[PDB]
Amino acid sequence: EDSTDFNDKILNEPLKHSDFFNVKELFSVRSLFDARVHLGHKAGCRHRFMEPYIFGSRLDHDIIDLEQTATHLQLALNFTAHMAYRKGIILFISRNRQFSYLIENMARDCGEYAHTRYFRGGMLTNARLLFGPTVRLPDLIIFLHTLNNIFEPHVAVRDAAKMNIPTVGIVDTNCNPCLITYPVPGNDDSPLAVHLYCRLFQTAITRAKEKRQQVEALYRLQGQK
Amino acid sequence: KNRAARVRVSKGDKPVTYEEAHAPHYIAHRKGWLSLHTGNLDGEDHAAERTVEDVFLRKFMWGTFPGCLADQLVLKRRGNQLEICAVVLRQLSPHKYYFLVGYSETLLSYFYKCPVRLHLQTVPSKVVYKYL
Amino acid sequence: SFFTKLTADELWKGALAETGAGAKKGRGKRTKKKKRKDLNRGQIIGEGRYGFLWPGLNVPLMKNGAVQTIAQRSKEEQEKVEADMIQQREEWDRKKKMKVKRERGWSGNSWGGISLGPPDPGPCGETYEDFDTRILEVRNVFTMTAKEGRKKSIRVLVAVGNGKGAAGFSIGKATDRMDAFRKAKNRAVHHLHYIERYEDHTIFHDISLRFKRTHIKMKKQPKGYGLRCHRAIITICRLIGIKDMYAKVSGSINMLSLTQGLFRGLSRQETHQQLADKKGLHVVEIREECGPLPIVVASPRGPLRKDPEPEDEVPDVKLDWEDVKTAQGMKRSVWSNLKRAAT
Amino acid sequence: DEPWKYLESEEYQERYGSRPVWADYRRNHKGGVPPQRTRKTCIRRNKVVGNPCPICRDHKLHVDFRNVKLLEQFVCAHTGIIFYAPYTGVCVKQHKRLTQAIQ
RNA sequence: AUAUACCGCCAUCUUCAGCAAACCCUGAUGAAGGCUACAAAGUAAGCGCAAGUACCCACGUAAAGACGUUAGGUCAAGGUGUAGCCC
Ligand SMILES: [Mg+2]
Ligand SMILES: [Mg+2]
Ligand SMILES: [Zn+2]
Repeated sequence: EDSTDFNDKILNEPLKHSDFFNVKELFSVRSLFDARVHLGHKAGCRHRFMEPYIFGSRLDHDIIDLEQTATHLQLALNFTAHMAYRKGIILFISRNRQFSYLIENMARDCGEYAHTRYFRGGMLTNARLLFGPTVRLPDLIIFLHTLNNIFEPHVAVRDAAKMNIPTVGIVDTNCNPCLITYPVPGNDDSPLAVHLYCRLFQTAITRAKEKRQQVEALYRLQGQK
Repeated sequence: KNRAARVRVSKGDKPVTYEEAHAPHYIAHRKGWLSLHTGNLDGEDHAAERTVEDVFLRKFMWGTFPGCLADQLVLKRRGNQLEICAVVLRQLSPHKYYFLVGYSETLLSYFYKCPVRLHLQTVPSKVVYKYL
Repeated sequence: SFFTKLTADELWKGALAETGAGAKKGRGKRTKKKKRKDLNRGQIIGEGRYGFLWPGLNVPLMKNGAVQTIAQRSKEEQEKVEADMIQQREEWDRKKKMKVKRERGWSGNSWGGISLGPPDPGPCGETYEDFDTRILEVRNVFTMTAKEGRKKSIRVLVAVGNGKGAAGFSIGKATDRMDAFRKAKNRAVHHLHYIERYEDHTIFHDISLRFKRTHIKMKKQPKGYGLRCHRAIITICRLIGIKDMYAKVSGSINMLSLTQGLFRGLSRQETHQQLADKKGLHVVEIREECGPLPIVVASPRGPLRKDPEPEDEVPDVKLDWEDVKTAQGMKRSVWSNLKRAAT
Repeated sequence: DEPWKYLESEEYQERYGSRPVWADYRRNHKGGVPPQRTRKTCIRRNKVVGNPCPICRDHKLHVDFRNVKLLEQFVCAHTGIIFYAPYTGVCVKQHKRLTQAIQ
């Protein structure tokens, strides 16, 4: 009898509301513009699959349409908040050595996990052998940088697609958003933009966890009486 | 290639006990001797007789407990005593084990003219130190 | 000499010659060969030629509430006991010799079509008793290595399917055939496609695709038509759960190319519901057996279009010469429509 | 006397089950294309050939017009036609008997 | 009689560092391939090296030295398959 009401009133309650966690408050187009999110690489480095998200080139410098970025970021933050609310494992991945410390620190602070080092072969496709069969794979992977240091797509994207793990991702003008479940077109090299992404994701995850705790406490209190 | 008393790895599945796993160069390093008697010490005598007795005891005990032995014997000698310590699987009913213990003790005592004790430690199965 | 005797294990190791260069190479033919036997299969402790009955070892220690004494069986009963032991050993050997046959594949000496049972269960409550495994080809690939020269290995292509639209295939390379089977099926169970089936018995529409150099032309067929397809396609369709279908394979008949092209074509097919959603129109089925009654098999879930689809008098499609020749009856063939076993 | 009772018996359910009597039969022949006509008869002067047909390999299967349960297995449930002999592997004699019984 | 049936004990490369399973990935799921440390698909275990130990140290010398190569040596250490001998 406990499950029949617990499952509904906790798990399925946020799924009815469009924005349960009010992630739209966190960011604004003005804020993204101030964080230099719209900047992209030169037209030569452009990846064709990123053409729909490119507003236009400013003197052979692609500008990322922040109108589309706002909607994509809304979807991605809402998805991340819902996954955190369901206590799913969230793994940040970014091989960019500049932000490795910041990303690891943010992941540790928000209670989620980070992998900013050399992604060993089969860390996901061979996780059962590398960790023991009882290991629990991440339920959501967030790429703050979808390219490795040789500018090829991160192998973790393909591996997560193989293991059916949804991927939130910051795709730049030269990135490949084909297999990323929730692409977020935006600048991934500017320190301001990366800091903005880290703040937004940390805030969404923390809000989701706090809301989960509050809802669990309220449901347990009301069920007793 | 050295072949003495070594268990060569074949597939990674064959189980071996602690003694079978260790090679001869590990004797007195990681595994003790299976027979303890003052014969081989400095100045002592009758080493050959003790060695023959030990070989016969091992053969007799292996042939007297068919498949019961789970490991090599340990032949301790204190004075004229002779303790045979063995590790045996829990296959036979204890009646047969007790019958064999009494039999072997009496027969060996009358055959070697020394009080022979037989101490059995039972194990559910052959202890596996590793797989080769 | 007693001290010169050895143990049973050492004697078997020496006599059987299980190891050594002869086993590795096999230059010396061993049709006249020895096999291992358990000398202690039925031996009872306390039984011997003299036929003695030792209380507590081979006869009950207490009989009628009293301890038995050392007794020796008579010569007649001891002879009977020895004969009974011999007969029991013979019966054990006879039971060992007997066995049960299996079902051959496509041909009596081909691995194709032979079932391998369900894939091995997963680590944590992940079992696949619903799945069946079938071999599509086994090949002895010989690789030239620097030291050993020609080295034999087995490459096996298997397909696994539960019969309910979920199926996949995989390749397995090994040194032993059974290891290849295990690898291939345990990997194929992770690469499962989902083949949408019309009415759970056939494909949704006619398919014609070329993979590399292999052309596969599959035709949707009504119930009871059976599987008239290449034997590999028959096996894969049974694994998927397709009962009625036609299929002609042209070009190279490479088994792997054929298999993965078949899976590609089956996976990429479009359902009636998808078609209705795409074009926003009712998908109306017309059956000759049902007369002019229009049967709606799929309706768009969104808005329904009001403008009728343009009715071109001449459709612009690429027909097949084989299909046209068959329809016109000029496709004379002494091999087409030959009566064949049930599929 | 009552051929239909066998198909309701537990022995029939054990040997066959829900599948038709010819589900497990497989003709022995050379080549991938079988001969376009099955053997003339499995029973030759009261002797049985090596691989008897589904009907001949089970003496309790009586091809009688009242045994409609058995006859339904040799008629396509979707099209209503009678399977040709190579489809089920039945011999020509038993196939003719099945056709007459079905009619 | 057969080391060209073997066990047992060894030689040789070895004054080697690799080997073999179990997976994972790439090549469109072709034979095949799988390395970059400011790292780019390889890997948790096993064997060997290594480590540990013996001798006088942490050095050195011993010991160890996998898999595999030479149908290497031994049927005359012993055991044993097959074959042969039994005035
Ligand atoms: Mg960038
Ligand atoms: Mg044959
Ligand atoms: Zn017949």
